[PDB]
Amino acid sequence: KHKILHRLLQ
Amino acid sequence: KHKILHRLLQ
Amino acid sequence: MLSDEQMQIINSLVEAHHKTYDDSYSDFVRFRPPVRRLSMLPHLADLVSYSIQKVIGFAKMIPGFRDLTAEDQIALLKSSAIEIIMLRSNQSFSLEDMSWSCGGPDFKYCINDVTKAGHTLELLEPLVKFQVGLKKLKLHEEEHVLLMAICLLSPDRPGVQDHVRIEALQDRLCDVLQAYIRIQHPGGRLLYAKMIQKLADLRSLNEEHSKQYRSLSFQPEHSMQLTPLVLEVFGSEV
Amino acid sequence: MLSDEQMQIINSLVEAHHKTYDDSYSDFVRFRPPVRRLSMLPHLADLVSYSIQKVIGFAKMIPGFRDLTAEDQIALLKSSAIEIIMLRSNQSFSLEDMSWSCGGPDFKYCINDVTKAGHTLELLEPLVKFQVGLKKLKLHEEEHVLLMAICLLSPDRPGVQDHVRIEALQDRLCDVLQAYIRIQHPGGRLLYAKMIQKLADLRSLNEEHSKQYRSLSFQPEHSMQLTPLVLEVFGSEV
Ligand SMILES: C[C@H](CCCC(C)(C)O)[C@@H]1CCCC[C@H]2/C(=C/C=C3C[C@@H](O)C(=CCCO)[C@H](O)C3)CCC[C@@]21C
Ligand SMILES: C[C@H](CCCC(C)(C)O)[C@@H]1CCCC[C@H]2/C(=C/C=C3C[C@@H](O)C(=CCCO)[C@H](O)C3)CCC[C@@]21C
Repeated sequence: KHKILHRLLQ
Repeated sequence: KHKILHRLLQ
Repeated sequence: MLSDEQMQIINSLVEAHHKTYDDSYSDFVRFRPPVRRLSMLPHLADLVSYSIQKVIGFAKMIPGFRDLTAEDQIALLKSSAIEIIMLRSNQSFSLEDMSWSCGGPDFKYCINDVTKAGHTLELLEPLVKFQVGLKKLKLHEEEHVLLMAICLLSPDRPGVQDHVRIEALQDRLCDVLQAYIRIQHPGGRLLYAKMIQKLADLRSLNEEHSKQYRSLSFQPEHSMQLTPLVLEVFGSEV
Repeated sequence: MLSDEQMQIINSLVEAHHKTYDDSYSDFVRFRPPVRRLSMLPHLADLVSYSIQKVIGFAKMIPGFRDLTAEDQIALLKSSAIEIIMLRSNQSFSLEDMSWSCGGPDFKYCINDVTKAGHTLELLEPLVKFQVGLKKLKLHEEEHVLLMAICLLSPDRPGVQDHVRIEALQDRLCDVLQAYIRIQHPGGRLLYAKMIQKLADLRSLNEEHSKQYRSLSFQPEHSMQLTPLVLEVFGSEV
């Protein structure tokens, strides 16, 4: 998916 | 595919 | 009078902005240096990526955006990020310089530097007018902040799922912005309409940017200069 | 005697190296500045990405690699790129400094800087020994160059299709390297075995790097610092 977005959003 | 690789290789 | 919740919403939205905005611009010294072909695309893509990160940290501190499903939070950021960057960039922008002034002359982006990052004047004409039109609106920080959270929480963005919940948020914010300008901005009987106009202005700047983004990203020799996060946020993913 | 074709193969492989290697390291001033957490991952990922580009330009000038199907050229670069970078880095590496010296002290990567790009000493121990073991081999430029093209054109790489054609190339190169050291390197009766040993050394340095690459890339807060090209070449694509 949106790996980095998921991560930054927790 | 490997867009940038394809491009750099012509 | 502003209620007790609407004043906490103001205090909390300002806090969010103050955490994710660095008035020293000191983290700029760690971008790829600028050059003045597209000599400016690496430093400027770094700036956009840096910004996207700060926009996510703003959004996560907006009341109840944290509560929205992760799909909704992605879809909102995916379609609103470039508007919220264009919106926040006003803080560095200078009417006198006609350029964003982010520290020393090394981070003084005039209009030439921006054309040297792949973007044509069809985006740069409306954007500079937006910046000075928003600037001249001499907004209070409590309105600049509020307008940002409002542009974010719009339900009319592609691929949002719970329209009624993020509309419930945005309205509650619009209520706070209107009562702020009445009770608190001396002279703003016209202002809330001016601000809501900048929102429509944005969506049309968004259209031109994301169209010119497709031009750059379809060229792998240029998309090579972007960053993993830019490519993810401005990508056409779902 | 070296034949007429094997001497053109030498002249052409050296030309390739001289085009894709900048002994001034001047394009380094346009990487993300280094920091001395992973303070070094952005500048060093930029260096790796910069290198990958120079490795592709080397390969395209190798005789008949241009002739190979694009799938084969991708598969070769995908699995050989990190070895050819480790191989070319010897040029900047210094026995005295125990560090690659790429200009001023800003581009003097000692062993500490490298641990600060996500890589542990399990990769850094064998790599520094490789560098000084290759360095001490005091190779002629015609052997350093030849060894690079040989490591590239190995058919025993995952997902190559025409083994017999790229083997036909690599052998022809091995023939040129052996005749060079006999006819031209005074004292290298042992050397061609030493070089072919560095090749096996590489594959084991490749294994450790690409294992430690999975550690970094599975962390999106770190893979965020990589570059579109790194992620493409060191990715697990097919
Ligand atoms: C053309 C070019 C790159 C497009 C890159 C591509 C290919 C992905 O389209 C940008 C045009 C429009 C976006 C914002 C533009 C600007 C923002 C300026 C800010 C300064 C500061 O006010 C701040 C943060 C500092 C502290 O947070 C803001 O976030 C951003 C002005 C300079 C130009 C760009 C970067
Ligand atoms: C740890 C770290 C990053 C890993 C990044 C990740 C996460 C993708 O693994 C590298 C380790 C092994 C690769 C080469 C290493 C080095 C190369 C040095 C060169 C100097 C010059 O000789 C030259 C080119 C200049 C002109 O072309 C070479 O290409 C590269 C030494 C410094 C360390 C790295 C970069």
